[PDB]
Amino acid sequence: MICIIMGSESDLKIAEKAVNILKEFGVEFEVRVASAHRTPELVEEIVKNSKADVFIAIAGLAAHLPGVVASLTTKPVIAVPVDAKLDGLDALLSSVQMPPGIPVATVGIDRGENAAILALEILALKDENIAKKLIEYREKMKKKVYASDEKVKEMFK
Amino acid sequence: MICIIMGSESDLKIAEKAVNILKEFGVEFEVRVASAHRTPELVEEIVKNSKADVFIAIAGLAAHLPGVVASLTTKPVIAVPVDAKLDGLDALLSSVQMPPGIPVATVGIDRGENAAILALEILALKDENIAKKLIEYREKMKKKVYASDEKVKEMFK
Amino acid sequence: MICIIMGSESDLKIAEKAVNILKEFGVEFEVRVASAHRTPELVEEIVKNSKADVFIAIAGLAAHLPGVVASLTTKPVIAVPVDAKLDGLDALLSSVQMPPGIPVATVGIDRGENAAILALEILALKDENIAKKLIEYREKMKKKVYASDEKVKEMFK
Amino acid sequence: MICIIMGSESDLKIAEKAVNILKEFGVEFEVRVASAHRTPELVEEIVKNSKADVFIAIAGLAAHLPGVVASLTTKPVIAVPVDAKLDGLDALLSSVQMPPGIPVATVGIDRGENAAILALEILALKDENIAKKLIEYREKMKKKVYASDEKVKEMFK
Amino acid sequence: MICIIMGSESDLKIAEKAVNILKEFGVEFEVRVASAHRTPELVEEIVKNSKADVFIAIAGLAAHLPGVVASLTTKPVIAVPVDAKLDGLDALLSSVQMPPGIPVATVGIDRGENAAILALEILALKDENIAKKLIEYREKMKKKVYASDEKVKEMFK
Amino acid sequence: MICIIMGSESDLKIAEKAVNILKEFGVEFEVRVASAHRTPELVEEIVKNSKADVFIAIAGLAAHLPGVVASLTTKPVIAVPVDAKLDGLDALLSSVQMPPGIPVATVGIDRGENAAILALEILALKDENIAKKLIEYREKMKKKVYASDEKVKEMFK
Amino acid sequence: MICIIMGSESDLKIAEKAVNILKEFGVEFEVRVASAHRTPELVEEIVKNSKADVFIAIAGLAAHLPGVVASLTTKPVIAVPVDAKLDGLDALLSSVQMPPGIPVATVGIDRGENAAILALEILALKDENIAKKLIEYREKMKKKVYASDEKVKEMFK
Amino acid sequence: MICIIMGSESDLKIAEKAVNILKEFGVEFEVRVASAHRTPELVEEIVKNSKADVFIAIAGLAAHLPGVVASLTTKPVIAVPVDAKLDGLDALLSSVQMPPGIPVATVGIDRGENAAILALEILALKDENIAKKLIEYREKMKKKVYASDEKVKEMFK
Repeated sequence: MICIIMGSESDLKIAEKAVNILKEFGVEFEVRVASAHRTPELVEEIVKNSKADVFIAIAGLAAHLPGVVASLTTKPVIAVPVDAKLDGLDALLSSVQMPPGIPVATVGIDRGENAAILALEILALKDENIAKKLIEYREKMKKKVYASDEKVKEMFK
Repeated sequence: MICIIMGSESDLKIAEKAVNILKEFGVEFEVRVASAHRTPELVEEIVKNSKADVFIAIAGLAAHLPGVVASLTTKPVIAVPVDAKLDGLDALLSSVQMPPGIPVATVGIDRGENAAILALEILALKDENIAKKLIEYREKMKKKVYASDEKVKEMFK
Repeated sequence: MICIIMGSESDLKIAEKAVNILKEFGVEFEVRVASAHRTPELVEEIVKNSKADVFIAIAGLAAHLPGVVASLTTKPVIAVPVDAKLDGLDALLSSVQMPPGIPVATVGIDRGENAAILALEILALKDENIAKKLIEYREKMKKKVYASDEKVKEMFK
Repeated sequence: MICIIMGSESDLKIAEKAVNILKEFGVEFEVRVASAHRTPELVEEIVKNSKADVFIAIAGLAAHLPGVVASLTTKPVIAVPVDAKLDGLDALLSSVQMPPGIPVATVGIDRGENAAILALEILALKDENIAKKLIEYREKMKKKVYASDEKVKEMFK
Repeated sequence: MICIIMGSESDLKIAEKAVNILKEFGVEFEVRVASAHRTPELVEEIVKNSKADVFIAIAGLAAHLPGVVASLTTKPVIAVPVDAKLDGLDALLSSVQMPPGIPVATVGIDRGENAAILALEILALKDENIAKKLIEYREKMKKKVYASDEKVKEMFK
Repeated sequence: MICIIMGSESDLKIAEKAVNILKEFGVEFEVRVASAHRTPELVEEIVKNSKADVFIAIAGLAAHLPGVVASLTTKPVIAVPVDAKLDGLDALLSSVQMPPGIPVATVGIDRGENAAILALEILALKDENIAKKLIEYREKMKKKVYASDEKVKEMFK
Repeated sequence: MICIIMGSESDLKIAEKAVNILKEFGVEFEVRVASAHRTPELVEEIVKNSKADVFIAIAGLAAHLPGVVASLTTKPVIAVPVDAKLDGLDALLSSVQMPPGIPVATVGIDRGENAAILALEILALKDENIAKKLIEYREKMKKKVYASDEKVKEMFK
Repeated sequence: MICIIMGSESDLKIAEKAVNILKEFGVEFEVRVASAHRTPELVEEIVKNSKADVFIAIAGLAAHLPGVVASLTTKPVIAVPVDAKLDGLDALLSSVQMPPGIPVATVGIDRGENAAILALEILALKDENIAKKLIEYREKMKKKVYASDEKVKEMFK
């Protein structure tokens, strides 16, 4: 089980990048909306009662959701910085620069897909079905690259 | 009453800048240490039971203390970004870029003194003794500037 | 009474975010346009004769309005950095990095709404009607978040 | 098993922060030095034959080690940006901004301790002994904070 | 022979800027697509067997292609940072800040044309036909500038 | 006489901002196009033979025109950084950070109008007709501000 | 006459760089200390009654002195950003990014010497004795460079 | 032949990093000092008469030396940004962001060693003795890495 928490409905586009990946691997997950600032009790309640092995927090601006989620559990918390101002430099450092003792796994700005893959790599350590799918997923990717090469090769001759 | 909360004992130097100002104006205040990440329940407990009209939160790195304090009260929360990495650019945006609805008054990096003055200006709206002291404080400052001018004037002639 | 001063008519969009909030709380306020550079005497005149307990200064670029307003009064001065160039990094530091003795409460870039809320939180210390409205305002916000959660919950099942 | 790889012996100080944490939890680990640029075959060889469930890559400058390690395994790869120039802004984005499909869990600059904790949180999903230790570790941390509060409380009275 | 390698088909626009220059000088070249992260074996294979005297690597984000290409050959490797996020500041430092011993010639962001010219200047050291064309190319450029001057001169009179 | 030099015809929009100001003050000026990189001999020739008391150089990217112009004369050289990449941060520092001995007066990015005004303020020191016009120009500006205030005043009542 | 105004006695080191240059050219000047924030009436008074043809304002942090000085006169105002925080990026943009109509000539951070030279180049337009000295000053500089070349030439042979 | 040009004697430390590399490969080279701003005629004269196949320009601040050198020759010009202010961000973009047609090969800040290696890789295309030495140089480097690994391996057991 993977729990995806959006600090705002504005993070839906990035959150769906994650969901579409999780749906392709056939894994269980939940998608929630909860503000660390506006509804601290909803976040707390979602986290403390979740059965998720991995949390994916998605927020922009002075993104404090990832940090708040991590302070409520010892499960791995992945943060996805969303660019809503200053081209994502706010949400990036606001979530990556956590203090000693309470870490947060940070991925690139708007990288919901990489957040889902990271979460699957963590689960794959216990679920061999997921590990196998990860290897196949990489193969699929090499193949798209070969196809790009083949196509471009026919371009400027 | 003014409540000063440090996210870490590393913020003491900046926190004392604030205290020394509050001591010169003869006003009531409290100085506490509480981590938004490590001890969310201590922060919550300090804020929800404080009698302070103004909160001064001082933290560095991915400073989330100011934000967490503001989400627990409707009283004015002043944040003081502390430079512990990336010359304070982290704690700055992490506290200033709050989301709509839950604001935080931000002052310059390591500006504990300006945080105390801002807090006094807020109290002065209800305490005429403080308002008077603020005006006198400004006069004192102009005088130090005149003295600098007088001194420099005698320098390169 | 709250006094909103725009350094330019270009700041109207951000200034209206503030006004709409003040109108919802039913509080007195004034909206003015005055340049710190082009009309220093109008700014001076507006500030020195205002009956406002809180000043909200809104300017972009090398925003010096907040600083100039604060140097003319001991009342709390809230600055709203407007992004007109360099994605608001100019107006941000130009108003937040004030020197010791003359502080300015800074909120996020284009955050006129947060500027109005901050101003109300200050007034609420003396006006219980405003304090009550602030608490209700927060409740309203939690409710919009719950509604977002409920809606998103029905999305990917 | 956790595999720590340093791109340079210059990363030892940060690498030891990690080791000291792993030693306190009594977990198996390896510490290696391998350059992604100078010895790509050593990195490849270390990764492809490691029995580690989690990789911790530590490099500075145009840090490409984390990325190269992640491209060689599907196991979680944690990157620790080291500040050797431009106050760590190079190694930060160079490792965090990975492309879709090949993610890297990034922690703060020089945060070797947070890298080890993150790795343990991942292992804890399969090792209950580690999960228990994580909870105890957090308790220990709250206690240091309470002690800081108690101490500071006796300071300005 | 010059070998142009794109880390992604998204770099085609910038890659064509290079090709169009190489086509005007009548020199041999190859255009390939290969990901340093997704297909490390294709990159390795392309580089180790290329007969190119100069390599032009074009990638965005945490661009690691230039670095990986340079670690596989002693031939000059020119990197072209592509702006796909953070206005190209990622790919810039990620390729320019190489470590001692394995250098990479970096040109401006999206400067595929300057990458091709740089490559020709290198070849010109051995091919006098190219050296001559470079001098003629510069003359052509001065002429476009004179024409701009002549045109603008007739503008505001 | 004022000499405006554009490093590229791409700087025309910003250059016209300057011209329109100079035309309103009725002063003599020249508008030229010359590249510091592509046509160093045209720049040299224009500068060494100009009768201008003030030079206005307008260039973007790694703007070296201002610097090159200043190294060819002892007359005041005003630089106007043009944002063509990295939101003007390149051309800004590339022209402002001159080395001791050869200064360049720098104005804001794309501020051709401020460049013309600065040039007129310099000429006004010798031409009383220009000095008078500068004072009138400022009056005109205060008046536009008063009109903005009057208009906005009628807005939210 | 040239008027140098320091916003703080902390700017003395940079201010002396300017004075030493002015003393070598044998020109009249004044050195003053006046805060735009703390003593707006002293700044106003100094500027409105100065007989200076050129003003050199030196301030750090959210440097507003240059802007305030320029709003009080039509004489050329040169700003010298002082690095007291964020390596001078605050004072730089805070003074360079002036709004249309009220320009400020900006030189590099801590470049008091370049500020004095710029001021002399302006005066030289009316004082031929200064113009001559500027040309001689440049000759002296070329000579120090030749001497560096001669010395280095004997170094690695 | 390789020509190293320093814009200032302040660049000696970085320039020697280059020389020491060139001395180890036993190749011909010259070390000169010439300012693009202060002595444009010395730079011009050095470049136009040099027999060097590769130019290495080393300058800090608003580094314009690399650009000026490249505008005087069609030979490859390598720039080494020197950090003398703003941690090298000035000299970096000032030399890397060249305009179309006149490229400059840029290496990391203070990377004189990488500048020399890049220059040798260019010469190696015509000198097989240098090509061979480059391959040996890389072997030597792998060996230092293996030695670091061996040493660290014995450290925490």
